[PDB]
Formats: sequence, structure tokens, C-alpha cells
Amino acid sequence: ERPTFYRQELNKTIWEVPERYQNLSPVGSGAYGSVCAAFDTKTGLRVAVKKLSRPFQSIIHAKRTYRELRLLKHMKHENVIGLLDVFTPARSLEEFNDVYLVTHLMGADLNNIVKCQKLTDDHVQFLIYQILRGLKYIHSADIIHRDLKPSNLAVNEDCELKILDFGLHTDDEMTGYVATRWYRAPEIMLNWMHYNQTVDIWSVGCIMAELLTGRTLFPGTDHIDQLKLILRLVGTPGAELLKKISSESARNYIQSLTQMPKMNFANVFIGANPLAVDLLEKMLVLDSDKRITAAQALAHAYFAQYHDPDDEPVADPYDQSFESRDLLIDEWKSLTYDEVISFVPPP
Ligand SMILES: Cc1ccccc1C(=O)c1c[nH]c(C(=O)NCc2ccco2)c1
Repeated sequence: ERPTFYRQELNKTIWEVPERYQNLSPVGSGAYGSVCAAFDTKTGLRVAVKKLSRPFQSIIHAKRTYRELRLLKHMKHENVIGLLDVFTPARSLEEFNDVYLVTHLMGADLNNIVKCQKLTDDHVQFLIYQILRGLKYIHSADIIHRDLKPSNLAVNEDCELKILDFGLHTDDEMTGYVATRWYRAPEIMLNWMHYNQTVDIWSVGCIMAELLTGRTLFPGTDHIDQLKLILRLVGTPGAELLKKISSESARNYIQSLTQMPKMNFANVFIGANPLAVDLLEKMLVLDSDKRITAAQALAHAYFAQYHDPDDEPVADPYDQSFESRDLLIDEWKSLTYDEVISFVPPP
């Protein structure tokens, strides 16, 4: 039943939230809205409360509000950000106009760790183990992240990690010397083909490299510069991959480059644990069909210390038949409402 809400101006707008949430402090905007840290007095947790920015302004907005909610409602894994609460001050569909999402707030992201302390090989094991464990889960529900990078990894005081912003940039946001593109699989970066979940394993290799060396693995100054950084390391594509690049235009550009062999990763990653080098070669394969999967990677010797086949769970089935559905604003909105109304908090 309905808790009492209180109002306050934050981030230049009125936030109206249940009493349980106290000490709301703006912490900068996230995916499609402003975020505040809060103390949840009912659970004792430090939480992130996101107020969605104009969630039903357009069809595109309405459907992405519905999508984010559906996604967050489905995720129930230690290494994936789940939904602690969702609420609206509206008392009926007629007055439904705002959506607030509540999740765990961790001390920092991986960006802050990568810059602010030295990572032992053990820290790299633990962190990558945790990303692959959440990724096996995500992938098992047939969801793709597409945008895995250190700023989408929430890490706490004890190096416990949660993945954020799965299954959700403008051409301008992908332009130039920008982290928003440094972790992207080449096939998605230059639209070579119909892409799948394997793109995610590529980003994991980029992240792992960077934890090991302290440096961005492919800090391209633009798409072409980055492509060259990638090809230098992994080699130009062979005949078999060229056929799978179904963009004739892109296939043709690729073919204009002088062929290069795959470099020796032991000389690229000097000092690195040999098991880590091996895993990097298995993740950083240009042919996406041949990259190691998350499930397979968890069973790689590098994670012997953490691997436990009985505690690496799969997801319940995720119905995203809505993705290919054409609905009006008021219909995505009604659907969203039903999802808010029927939310049951975690146990
Ligand atoms: C992903 C999400 C869904 C609903 C509400 C908020 C958010 C969100 O952007 C977010 C949730 N947790 C974190 C988080 O823990 N980030 C790590 C962090 C804290 C301070 C700096 O980085 C972000």
C-alpha cells in the first residue's frame, strides 16, 4: 500500500519521493535522467535514486522508459545492478508522468580504481571474474550490454562489482578521442555485420588489458585511428572473416590496408601472468564467432581461485518481444504503469 511522499527541489526540478528516502544529494545524471544518492531508512542501504527525464515525451522516450524498467526488473544477480524500488507519486494512470528508479549506490566506478591505485594480478582476477559472472548471467537472458566500459562498472569498498547500463550513443558521442568508443568491438564500431553478444567479450578484453597495464588498450583518436590500433595488435582479417563482413563498403575499405600478422601478446603484455595473456588472446579475436564466451571464460585457469560452477547462475527467461512492437505513446505508458504497480521488492 501507498507510502507518504515529500517534496523538495533538487537538480532544478521538484523531486517527490517516499519518506523512507532521506538525505537526497545530487550526484550527476545517469542514463536518461538525474541521479541522487539517498539513505534508504527501510533497508539501511545507501541508494541511487534516478528521476527519469520526460519519460513519455515521444514514442522513442516512452518505449525506452518501458525498456529500462523491464530490464532493471528482470536482473537479479550479485554482479548486476538490480531494481531495489520503483515508484511514482501519481495515484492513477491519468496522473502518471514521472518514474523514479532506486538501486544500490556503490562507492565508485572502475575508472576511479584504474586511476587511483595499483592493481595486483589477484585484483585483476577478482574484478574480471566478477564481470564475466554477471555477463554469463546477462547473456543467458539473451541481453547484450553493447556499452561495457569502466564507467559502467560499479565497485565497492571491497572490490565487489556490479555492471550497469546494459541493453540500452549519438554519432557525435562516438567521435574523436573518447572513452565512449575505446571499448567497442570493431564490428559494431564500423557496422560490419549483424552483431550479437560476443561484442561484450571484446570490451571485457579491453578492460582486462587496461587493469593489467594501467593504459587504455586502444585509445584511438577517431574510428579509423582506433581500427588501425586494433589491427596492428590482432592482425588484419583473413579470407574467412571478410566474407562475414556483409557491408560491402566496409569490406572494401578493410581490404585496402596492408596485411599484418597478429602480434605476440607476451611481448605486448610484458610481465603479465601467462594465464592472463592466454585469456586476452581468447577474448581479443577479430572474428567474433571465435571469441571465448563468458560461460567458457569462467572455467579458464586464470580464475581457478574464484571459479565455482555451482555459484555462477543463469537468468530466468527474458521476453523482449516488445522490442519489435509498434505502439503509441499512451500504450507504452500504460505498459510502464503496470510494471511500476506490480513491482515486488527483493527479499
Ligand atoms: C543504473 C541506474 C539505474 C537506476 C538508478 C540509478 C542508476 C545508476 O546510474 C547507478 C546506480 N548505481 C550506480 C553506482 O553505484 N555507480 C558507481 C558510483 C558511485 C559513485 C561513483 O560511481 C550508478
